[PDB]
Amino acid sequence: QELQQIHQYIMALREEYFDPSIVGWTVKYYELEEKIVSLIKNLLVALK
Repeated sequence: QELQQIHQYIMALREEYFDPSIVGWTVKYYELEEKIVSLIKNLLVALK
């Protein structure tokens, strides 16, 4: 469960203190981050 909190914290920083040139370019990065977070969470679930 803590992985989602960490992922949300990381994603929010991209906009909290920065103003990226175009917003649409951030969402692709967020999707890739979600891919990786899903991988890690899948491993964690499989352990049990």
